[PDB]
Amino acid sequence: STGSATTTPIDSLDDAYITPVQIGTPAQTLNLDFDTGSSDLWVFSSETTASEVDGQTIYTPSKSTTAKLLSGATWSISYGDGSSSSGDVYTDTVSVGGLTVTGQAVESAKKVSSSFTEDSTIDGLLGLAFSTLNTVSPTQQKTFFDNAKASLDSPVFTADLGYHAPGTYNFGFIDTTAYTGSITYTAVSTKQGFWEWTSTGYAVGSGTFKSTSIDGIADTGTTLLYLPATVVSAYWAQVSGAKSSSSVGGYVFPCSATLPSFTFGVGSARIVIPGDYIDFGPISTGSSSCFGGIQSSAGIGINIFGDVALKAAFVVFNGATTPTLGFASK
Repeated sequence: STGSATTTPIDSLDDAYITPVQIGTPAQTLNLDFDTGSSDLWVFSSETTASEVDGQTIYTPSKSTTAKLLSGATWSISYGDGSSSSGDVYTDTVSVGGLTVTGQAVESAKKVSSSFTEDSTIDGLLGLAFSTLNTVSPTQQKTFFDNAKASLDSPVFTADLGYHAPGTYNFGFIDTTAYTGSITYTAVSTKQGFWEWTSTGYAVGSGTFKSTSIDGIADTGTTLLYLPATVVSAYWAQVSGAKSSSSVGGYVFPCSATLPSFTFGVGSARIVIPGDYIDFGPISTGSSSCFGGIQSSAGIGINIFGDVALKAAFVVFNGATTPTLGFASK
């Protein structure tokens, strides 16, 4: 089997992407944030505290003939941005882009933090990291991808995120028309539960490539590119007027400046992030100070190849017995 679903930016900055997912019988369609940096499929629901729901579409398990309480099971998650959610669990039929999993754990939110309430466009998350990070207790649950794997034509999914435009998540096949050149594959460590890999270096604009190992995660659920402070400083030093602002919480630059591209290494291959992808617009409405799309990872504890980086590539998440990551230009 295979599946193919379009993913769409939630706003004009590409802050996140939503993908429609069918849950239950008859189908209830929710728009979920596909997140290769976590491993829980959770949704706003009829059980979510009413005051914490503001415009989201909710899953109502009582209206699904295929929903079953996963008795005794609870979940609770916190994300890198300080947001969180928790609740109980149902199993139900879940389909993404034509690909159906029966018995998928659907984690129903009883509580969500303010960031989720305030984002009316995101009805929940669909985790695509390794199932070892799943938070369901007492019995850890498998991700949608892990459940689908044995039925898929090939044990892979791909992320083809758009710049200020829709893109695609495919399951079970590699669309050879969706990228240019070849796909370069690189080793993954699953020791932390992430799609963790090592970039071979970077270049700023037309500058010489610096060969240096950068360990990080491929995370579709993070907006920006977070790299070591040395790398990030070298980038912003090439932007007139750029500075790190502790009041704003990162590097800002005058909206009159031209942004250089940023290249990262995948083995001997190179992915070029165009300068425009690094512009996240005014820090506040009407400001001439713009927020940068490359920021320091210092104090996160991990480097994160988020959407800024991934949307510059066609990315293969290979869940074979020995997992790997593939990157192609497009």
